[PDB]
Amino acid sequence: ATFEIVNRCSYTVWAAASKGDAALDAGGRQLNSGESWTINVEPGTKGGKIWARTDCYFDDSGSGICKTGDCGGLLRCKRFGRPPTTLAEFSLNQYGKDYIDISNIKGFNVPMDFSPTTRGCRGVRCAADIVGQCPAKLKAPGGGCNDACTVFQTSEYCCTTGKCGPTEYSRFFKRLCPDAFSYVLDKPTTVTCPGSSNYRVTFCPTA
Repeated sequence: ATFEIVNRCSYTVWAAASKGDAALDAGGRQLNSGESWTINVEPGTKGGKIWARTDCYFDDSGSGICKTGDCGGLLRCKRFGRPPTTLAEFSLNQYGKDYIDISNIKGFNVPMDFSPTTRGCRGVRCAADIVGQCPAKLKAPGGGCNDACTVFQTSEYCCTTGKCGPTEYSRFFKRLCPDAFSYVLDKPTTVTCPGSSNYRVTFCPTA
């Protein structure tokens, strides 16, 4: 499947793509403002994620650090990134269908639209200014808006027992972005697409 990743933000981002124990495609690449990078993701990929990283420095071997979404200091991500990270999430060819969503469960760093480029389903978007409006206690000094699990490490925010409810913090993300997951047991905002659709992830789709 192809995913065209487009950076419409006015700042550089380093895109990242992983399924948690492996890179998808090259795993990561710099996108200056306006650049597009098309990756190929193997059919059947389960639990894949794409995100942006901000304020990265890499040396000549692809090693360094990012202020958000850093994946073990690598340019080419093999693992998931450090919160806060707005997440484009997808499982492809799952019994004939693809499933996509956007999640704020690991916080928010960069606004995002995640849409099919082929027929048969709708896209999802969380493009509100969550960093500017971020509650004081969730603000990440490194940049971005942390989820409450990351900040407070309770069973309630982290849904560790499988039995959690919405919270004042989850409701803030859900208020600014109704179409994204705000906590682990949020009412699903997953979209079912035909098996083997292709997609575009656009950072800053409205700024």
